[PDB]
Amino acid sequence: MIGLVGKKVGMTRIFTEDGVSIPVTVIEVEANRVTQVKDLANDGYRAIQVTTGAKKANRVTKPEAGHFAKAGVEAGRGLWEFRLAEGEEFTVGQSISVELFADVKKVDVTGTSKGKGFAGTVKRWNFRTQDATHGNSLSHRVPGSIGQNQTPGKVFKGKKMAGQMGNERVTVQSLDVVRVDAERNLLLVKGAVPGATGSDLIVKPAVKA
Amino acid sequence: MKTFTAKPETVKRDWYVVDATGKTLGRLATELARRLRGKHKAEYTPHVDTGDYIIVLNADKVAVTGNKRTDKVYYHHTGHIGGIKQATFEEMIARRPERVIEIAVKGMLPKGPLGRAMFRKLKVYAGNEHNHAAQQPQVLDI
Amino acid sequence: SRVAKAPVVVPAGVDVKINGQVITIKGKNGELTRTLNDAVEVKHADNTLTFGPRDGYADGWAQAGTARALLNSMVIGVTEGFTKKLQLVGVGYRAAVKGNVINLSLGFSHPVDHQLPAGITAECPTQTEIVLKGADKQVIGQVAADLRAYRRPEPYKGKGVRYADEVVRTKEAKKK
Amino acid sequence: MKVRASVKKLCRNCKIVKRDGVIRVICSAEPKHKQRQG
RNA sequence: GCUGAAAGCAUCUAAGCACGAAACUUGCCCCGAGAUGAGUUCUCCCUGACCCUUUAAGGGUCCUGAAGGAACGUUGAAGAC
RNA sequence: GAUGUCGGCUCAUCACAUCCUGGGGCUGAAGUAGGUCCCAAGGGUAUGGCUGUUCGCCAUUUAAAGUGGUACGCGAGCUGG
RNA sequence: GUGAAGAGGGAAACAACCCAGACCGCCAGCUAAGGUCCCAAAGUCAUGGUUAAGUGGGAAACGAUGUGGGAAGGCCCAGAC
Ligand SMILES: [Mg+2]
Ligand SMILES: [Mg+2]
Ligand SMILES: [Mg+2]
Ligand SMILES: [Mg+2]
Ligand SMILES: [Mg+2]
Ligand SMILES: [Mg+2]
Ligand SMILES: [Mg+2]
Ligand SMILES: [Mg+2]
Ligand SMILES: [Mg+2]
Ligand SMILES: [Mg+2]
Ligand SMILES: [Mg+2]
Ligand SMILES: [Mg+2]
Ligand SMILES: [Mg+2]
Ligand SMILES: [Mg+2]
Ligand SMILES: [Mg+2]
Ligand SMILES: [Mg+2]
Ligand SMILES: [Mg+2]
Ligand SMILES: [Mg+2]
Ligand SMILES: [Zn+2]
Repeated sequence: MIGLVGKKVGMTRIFTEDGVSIPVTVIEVEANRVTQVKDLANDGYRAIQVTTGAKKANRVTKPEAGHFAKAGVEAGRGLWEFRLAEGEEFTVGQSISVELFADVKKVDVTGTSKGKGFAGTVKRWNFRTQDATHGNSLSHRVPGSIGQNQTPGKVFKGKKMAGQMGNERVTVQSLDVVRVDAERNLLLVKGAVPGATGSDLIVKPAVKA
Repeated sequence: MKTFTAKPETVKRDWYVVDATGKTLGRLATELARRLRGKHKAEYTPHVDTGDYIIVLNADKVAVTGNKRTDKVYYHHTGHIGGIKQATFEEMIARRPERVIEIAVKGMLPKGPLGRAMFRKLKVYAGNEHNHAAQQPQVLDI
Repeated sequence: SRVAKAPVVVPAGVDVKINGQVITIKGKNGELTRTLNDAVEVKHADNTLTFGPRDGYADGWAQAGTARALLNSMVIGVTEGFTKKLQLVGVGYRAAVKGNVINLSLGFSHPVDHQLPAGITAECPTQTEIVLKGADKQVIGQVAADLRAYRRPEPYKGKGVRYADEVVRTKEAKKK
Repeated sequence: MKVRASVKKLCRNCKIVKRDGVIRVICSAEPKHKQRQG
């Protein structure tokens, strides 16, 4: 099945009668508009393109506007693609809503994780710190050794080092869909999902289940 | 007088089609490297690609002798420690058939830019169809 | 060698068709086909089939003795049947057929429900007896092997699925 | 089976066989006699 | 293990056929066309005068200056720059 | 006309003669649990007391607390017993 | 004997091994060791065979109806295996 694009509103809880507090991320799933149907002939794979939301007419560029105008849809904030599994058909101009998640039980959510900038080894890789005292000279959270001695004679690739952490695509899988609210354009997903409040989310049904 | 050197502005390269069905990989690969290099030409100048363009069809049906279909192992390294990756001949034929003849021919060509340049004139295809009909390529039996 | 040089005699009511190596035989039990190795000339020259090697193949006679045994099993297989029985041993072991499926109960937590091929048929005169029937000899040993594989006879008591041909050697447990 | 450089018939019912370039001993009477060269 | 000769038999193997593990290839996640083999798809913009001379993917003048981009500024749950 | 030597810490990486997990044959394998060999290196593979210790003993764990190579890996990374 | 005090060619690369001792020049030719399918100059040479293990292109005692060849020899139409 395809998935839908939404927005991170924030987190809340759903109390149940039985006494359980369920943490939920609220995903605003406005109606997704099909802007391009790629098919096996002209494109080489079967997917749909979607937009959602709104952008200024004054901030849409002419290349973007023709692409929206060809589809007969209003310019949304971005373009996202979803592959099709050989039975699901779609048409340009078709508006897909959060009701698609009505019968699904678990969803995978992907977003851009919160960015931590230049992160040290301790934070980025769970590197254990060295002794705070007991002689330590300027080497409290430094990474220690980064290799061997005159046999590789180099640092191997993929060595866990300090650098950019977060601000990257992250998918969290198999998240229970707590509630689908079609009239208010909301998906409720049990638990945290990646990224900051106000950030673009892609929600698909769970591959594994 | 000084001996002739080909000039790559005036060098003429002809287009040839080859079928790879049933043909020994190594025996076939050698003739392509010969022709890709320009050794078959009297105007052979080894710092000049005097060679010819060749299309190879039916790379998926190149033949090998012995138990090499199952036991010839293509090794490559990724550049990541432990990243020694394997693929037999039949797994390659299954996944990227055009690579089996391209790897053999690249090994037989010179190493360096001109060798890298000679290799560009080889166009390998897994099937019996190519899209270079405009180049008017001649049949060539190896 | 002796196997190849004895000709394959076909009895009445078996139409045979030599398209080179690919060779099929038709009978009351049904069509059976084979695609012999390149080193085997097979000929109609009688109401028989003859087997001998094709010059240019070192194996040669080895393939012709193979080919002979195969067609013989095929010729027998299309006219008369091949039948392998399998006896179940076990207090709580039993088998039943549902049509192209044998539902085995062999002391497992799950049920064993084995699916048959195109031309094999299984009956059960007893809870603990499976009886296959088929034109092919290779498929019916392959099926009887698979059924035997779920509960292959264990030595001590002889509990499991056994061919009724099978004689099982029983040992006694480590003393004390 | 027992795996050794030297594989031998240990009884009359033993039998040598080569199966994938591997000398093996099968016995119909004694599974103790099963051997693989290696 | 099945069928099965070589080797009348036997034989899991030579031909042929099937089972078979956290290893292998996939499947899951992420990067990814500098993949110079630089790929595809959709959309957008530009539809004028001429001089010159070794007349060749040539150079220069006038007019034109688009789509879009960058800069600048307000800035950010993006960020060492 | 200098290649810093024990152990610890930090970070590790390979090999497989595999400690656990996985698959299997023989068993003097009833079962449970073992013994032995074959395949398998994907992942995983203690905290403490005593000692500078490596090791080892002891206490208590764990599915297991593997064996080795990497200048007895790692002092222009730390410690300096 | 070579290197040391010896270049050149070959042995992938490799003072000391194999070939061979550089007065200079030549866009001439014959050979040495070693080689002649492509990288890479020259046989995809000819005749007869061997190998099926990529043996060739690393490794012993020992093991084995692998396969080729040879010398004989026992049993065998009073019927053998
Ligand atoms: Mg940030
Ligand atoms: Mg400090
Ligand atoms: Mg190096
Ligand atoms: Mg070179
Ligand atoms: Mg091992
Ligand atoms: Mg895996
Ligand atoms: Mg201790
Ligand atoms: Mg180690
Ligand atoms: Mg050390
Ligand atoms: Mg150091
Ligand atoms: Mg001290
Ligand atoms: Mg001296
Ligand atoms: Mg040299
Ligand atoms: Mg000469
Ligand atoms: Mg010679
Ligand atoms: Mg040459
Ligand atoms: Mg020849
Ligand atoms: Mg070798
Ligand atoms: Zn025995």
